[PDB]
Amino acid sequence: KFVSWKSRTKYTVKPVKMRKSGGRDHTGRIRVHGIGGGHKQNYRMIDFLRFRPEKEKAPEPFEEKVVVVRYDPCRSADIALVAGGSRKRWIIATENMKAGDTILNSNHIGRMAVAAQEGDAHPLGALPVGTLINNVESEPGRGAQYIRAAGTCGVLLRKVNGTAIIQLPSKRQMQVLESCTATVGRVSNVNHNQRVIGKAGRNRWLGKRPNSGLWKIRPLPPMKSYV
Amino acid sequence: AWRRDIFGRIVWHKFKQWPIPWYLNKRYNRRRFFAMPYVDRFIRLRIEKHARIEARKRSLQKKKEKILHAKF
Amino acid sequence: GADRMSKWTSKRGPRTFTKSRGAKKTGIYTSDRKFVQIKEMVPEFVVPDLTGFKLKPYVNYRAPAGIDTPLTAKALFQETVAPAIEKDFKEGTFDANNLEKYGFEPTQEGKLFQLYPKNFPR
Amino acid sequence: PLHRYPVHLWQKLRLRQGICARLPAHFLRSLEEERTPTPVHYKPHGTKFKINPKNGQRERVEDVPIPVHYPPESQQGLWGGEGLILGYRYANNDKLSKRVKKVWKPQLFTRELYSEILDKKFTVTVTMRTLDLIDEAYGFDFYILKTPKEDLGSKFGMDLKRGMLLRLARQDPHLHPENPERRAAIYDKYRSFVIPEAEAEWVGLTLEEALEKQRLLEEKDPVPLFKVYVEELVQRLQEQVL
Amino acid sequence: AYEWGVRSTRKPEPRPLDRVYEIPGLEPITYEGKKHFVPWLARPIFPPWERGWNDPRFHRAAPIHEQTLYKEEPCYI
Amino acid sequence: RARGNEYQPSNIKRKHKHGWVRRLSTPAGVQVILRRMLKGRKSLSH
RNA sequence: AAUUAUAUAACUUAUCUAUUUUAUAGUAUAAGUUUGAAAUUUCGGUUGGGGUGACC
RNA sequence: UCUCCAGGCAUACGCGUAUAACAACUCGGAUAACCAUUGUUAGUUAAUCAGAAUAGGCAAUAAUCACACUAUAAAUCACCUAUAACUUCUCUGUUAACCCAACACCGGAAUGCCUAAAGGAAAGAUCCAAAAAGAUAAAAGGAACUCGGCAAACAAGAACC
RNA sequence: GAGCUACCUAAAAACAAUUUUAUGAAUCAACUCGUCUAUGUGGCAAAAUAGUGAGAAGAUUUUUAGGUAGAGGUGAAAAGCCU
Ligand SMILES: [Mg+2]
Ligand SMILES: [Mg+2]
Ligand SMILES: [Mg+2]
Ligand SMILES: [Mg+2]
Ligand SMILES: [Mg+2]
Ligand SMILES: [Mg+2]
Ligand SMILES: [Mg+2]
Ligand SMILES: [Mg+2]
Ligand SMILES: [Mg+2]
Ligand SMILES: [Mg+2]
Ligand SMILES: [Mg+2]
Ligand SMILES: [Mg+2]
Ligand SMILES: [Mg+2]
Ligand SMILES: [Mg+2]
Ligand SMILES: [Mg+2]
Ligand SMILES: [Mg+2]
Ligand SMILES: [Mg+2]
Ligand SMILES: [Mg+2]
Ligand SMILES: [Mg+2]
Ligand SMILES: [Mg+2]
Ligand SMILES: [Mg+2]
Ligand SMILES: [Mg+2]
Ligand SMILES: [Mg+2]
Ligand SMILES: [Mg+2]
Repeated sequence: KFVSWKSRTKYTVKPVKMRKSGGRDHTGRIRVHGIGGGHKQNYRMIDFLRFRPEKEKAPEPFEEKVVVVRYDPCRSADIALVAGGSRKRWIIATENMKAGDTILNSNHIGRMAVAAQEGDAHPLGALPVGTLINNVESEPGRGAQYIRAAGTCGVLLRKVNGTAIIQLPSKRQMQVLESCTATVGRVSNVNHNQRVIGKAGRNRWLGKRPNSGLWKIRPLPPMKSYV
Repeated sequence: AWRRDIFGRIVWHKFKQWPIPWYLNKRYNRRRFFAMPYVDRFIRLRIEKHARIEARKRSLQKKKEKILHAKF
Repeated sequence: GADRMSKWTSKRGPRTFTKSRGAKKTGIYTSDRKFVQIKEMVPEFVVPDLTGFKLKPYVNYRAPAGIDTPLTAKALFQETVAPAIEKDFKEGTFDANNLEKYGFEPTQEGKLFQLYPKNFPR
Repeated sequence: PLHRYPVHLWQKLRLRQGICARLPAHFLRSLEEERTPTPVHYKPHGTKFKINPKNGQRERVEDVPIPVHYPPESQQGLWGGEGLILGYRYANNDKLSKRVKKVWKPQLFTRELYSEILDKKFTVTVTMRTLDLIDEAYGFDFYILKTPKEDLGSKFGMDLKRGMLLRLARQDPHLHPENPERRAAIYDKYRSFVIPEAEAEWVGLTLEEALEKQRLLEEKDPVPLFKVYVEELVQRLQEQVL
Repeated sequence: AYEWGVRSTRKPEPRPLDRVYEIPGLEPITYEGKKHFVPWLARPIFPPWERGWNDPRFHRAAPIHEQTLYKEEPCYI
Repeated sequence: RARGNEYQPSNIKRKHKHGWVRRLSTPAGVQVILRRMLKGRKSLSH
């Protein structure tokens, strides 16, 4: 009888009502522990393909205007409503975004290095080595999946041929095609890790239930005696 | 029509009036006019249950005739 | 602790539970939560004029009851259809195609009163 | 009390009464007859007698077919009589070890097969045994046509056979139209399998399908008794004139 | 590019057609004559149904492009 | 606390948990009905 | 503890595919090897209370 | 009429005639009177209380007297474009001292209004024993009690492991 | 079999007065719980009564409907709870 709430097909900026799980599945059994209750939250559909040219428009660099930088219940980072043409869409906001700012979204792969302005989306080929990036996408056109948490920045270590090495926030090095799109700068809420929950009740507000109260090398035969 | 219900019996089904044909009516289609294989064991049990009732009735008649002829 | 043997009726259960007592519907509930009664859906009693009628509820005990002969299709056919066909056969003006001339109905569709499926109440 | 007939005869009794009795005689023969399929999962005994090695005496031997489970999915394919063997094994292959549940599964493949009589390519789930059997039969059409119901072991396989047989029986010009010479060649190649049109209709049908078919054949609206009595009246009147 | 609407919530894909339909020249035996579904017979294919008259309570609108006032040029309201 | 009052009547729960439609929804439930029919129960379900 | 252990997870060889000049990759299955989620079964006898040593 | 007591009236869920009158005095109420019992007859009345056309486009801006403010846990069809239809009141709930606890059970039981204008009766009659239970009062003393200031107190303060 | 109980999902509800650095703060009702004592021990009760006590804007309490089922479920682990 469990139907997922993720049943909306059309992108909108209207907040969407979310149903909580509690850690259960469609079967109805707990699959993950520590999830329950919390404050009621609304989902704001984020757009992780920064370079999405508007409908009935050419695939060339375009600009968008930042309406407001909001607080997101569903994320550690903060989101920004950005407007361009006749379209509004939520996006992830970088460290220094402000209302009224203008951000570029470019398809052009610069033969030479492109000056890096935080918040603008360029193909990794355009960027020069060493520039901090966020909201990287593993495959061209896939959509951002990495470095989209609060304060996380990835360095662009190297570019050779049509491939670049991206150092993920965990220091795990990844490689992608330079056609892949990344957003310059680190993600907002750079001080998210400095927060102090302070009391147990605050965690219960965040939908986190308390942990359970419950409290292996095998020697080889030569070593079994000497264990 | 003569139809088999989900319990394995044969019953006369009275039709109803509808504004749409049967294949487009979702309420009607949810009704089942067939029995699955798990019903055959119950079908035999009814036959045997009924056969016992008939056997007892016939025996009792024969016993009752004895009383009549003995009495008269 | 519930009663399993008594009938399920609208008096029982919560307020949300409702069901009919067998009265035929006389209208439709449209959108906006409005009842719209349909004049055609409301049964109309066809009552005859009883002035000058000689039949009363009871009969004389001296009135002889007749031999019971339930009406059959053959009995109806002989009384109504047989004389016409017999007369026409003697004159020779009879053919299979024109059975409708004697009162046959090829189909019940288009009739106000259909014999099968019946479309009128008693 | 007791039932008049043993339980194993109950199916035969039903086929002998009711709408089942009205089914064609040839169709009932297929239902009535029980024939064992060709061995697949066990080696048959070559002889009817062998010498028991211990006592050195001639002993009668019999073939006991292994019980095989045929999943409902197999009815959508052309498995070559293969099925699932649900059984047990002895761990380490010694009688004194544990008895363990074991299921032996056939290796299934999806292949494209072309039927000349139907001139259509089907995608079918198949085993290597079926491909070998088709090779032995010299074509997909021959395999379907030659193989009996028991060995074919597929409702889809039986359905294909009905189509081929009906196509041959009618000499339908729908096969390769505009090339009457090619149509004739195909029909001639498979001429051995031609049977009467009536028989081909009922090939491969299940009992439920047959009953529905027979019900449709005999379905009729009742005759208005007005017509019936008129016919009786006309005949009597006509006879009187004679 | 992320697609909105998880597949589990979408209308389920139609069940595949019975293989008897694939066979040319063969008329499948279906439960149409019965006037009810049965698990062991072929599923009928019904032609689109037309009531033969207009029912206001169950009116169905035409698509946008078939509307009389459909115009190529957008009008911002 | 005092026990014995575990029945907290609710007609919606009763018909949904033990009703006709609930019993016919699964083959196991249909077999429940068949058993009660063979015994001769006056009440097949709630 | 003894017996098992297509729960997973790896591998190897077949099988089946593609390619390949023999190589690669894969894999509706079969047979092995490694892990063990589990399963099944048992708690000999003499020894104040034990511990221990012993004994049959 | 008097004496005294202080959760009452509605709705929801549930219950299913326990409702009311008459007649009975077998059974039921743990006894009578009287009926909650038996039999017969009656009852609960609603357009406002309560239950029960289609296809498109589209949304940044809590609540808290919402103003000032502050905040964080980030918080509820409409409107528009077209299409279609072009005057209607039937059906169902409505009684009660009632439900879940085997009982006319010192128990359990949601919300709104109100705190006596509503709702009720702790004593069948008599007697004034022991033991037992509860309440109040205490000469002198004030923890000498007891495993322990348990319980009670005109006390209800301080401090340390 | 989750109308009890354990946990969860959806939709709802309740919190007076008094102080406060403005809150899993304080005092104390309604409400929730159940510290200690006496009574009761076939009891009013198959866990209650009478006092005395703990929390009482929160990790609070409570209502309606739904969910997870025994080789299992749930568990702020008592091997506690699942009529
Ligand atoms: Mg711990
Ligand atoms: Mg009980
Ligand atoms: Mg409850
Ligand atoms: Mg009286
Ligand atoms: Mg008495
Ligand atoms: Mg009364
Ligand atoms: Mg009475
Ligand atoms: Mg009333
Ligand atoms: Mg009790
Ligand atoms: Mg009063
Ligand atoms: Mg007294
Ligand atoms: Mg005192
Ligand atoms: Mg004193
Ligand atoms: Mg002392
Ligand atoms: Mg002393
Ligand atoms: Mg004390
Ligand atoms: Mg519940
Ligand atoms: Mg308050
Ligand atoms: Mg507090
Ligand atoms: Mg306190
Ligand atoms: Mg305190
Ligand atoms: Mg808990
Ligand atoms: Mg412990
Ligand atoms: Mg312990």
